[PDB]
Amino acid sequence: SMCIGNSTPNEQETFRAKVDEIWFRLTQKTDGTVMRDFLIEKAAEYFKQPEQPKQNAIEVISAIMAPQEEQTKSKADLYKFLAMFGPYETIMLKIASLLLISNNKGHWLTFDPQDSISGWFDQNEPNCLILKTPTGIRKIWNKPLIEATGQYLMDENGEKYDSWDKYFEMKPIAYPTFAPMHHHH
Repeated sequence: SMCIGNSTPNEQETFRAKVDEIWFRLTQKTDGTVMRDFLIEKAAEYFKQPEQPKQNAIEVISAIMAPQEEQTKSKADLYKFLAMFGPYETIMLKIASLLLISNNKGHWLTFDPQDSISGWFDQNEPNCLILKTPTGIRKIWNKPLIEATGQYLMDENGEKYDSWDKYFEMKPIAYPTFAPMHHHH
């Protein structure tokens, strides 16, 4: 039963209400399904930046909405997509942010799973990125109602972060250090 996590009841319904609104504005249909290309195209137009080429937005979205092979999409697909990188006002910023990190660290991020690092979003709690590192599994939640301008990441303790970059700074994925413990900030 797909639902966003690390979210209060109210936040869940608020977010659910948003998904409904956007799906409807994109498909003029309360539910059902639509051809894959049609959804991605409408979503691109509506989610890209003013100076962002439509084709670019289409390629990005198409890559995130795996599998490529599937021919149609539904509300639950939009729910998943907005859960990972919403709100829509800054969706492309969150994407670039996260995407840039993995591109610089061995490309661990995958939107369609099938030693070393690996990360993906939980299909049943779509705003939750699961990370498989040496020290084990770690979880971090995108807050789908917070624009990339705010603190849109929160952990299991309720500790917010400013951005993906900040979070992976504070908790990245030994070497002889010749400096006293208290020298550390």
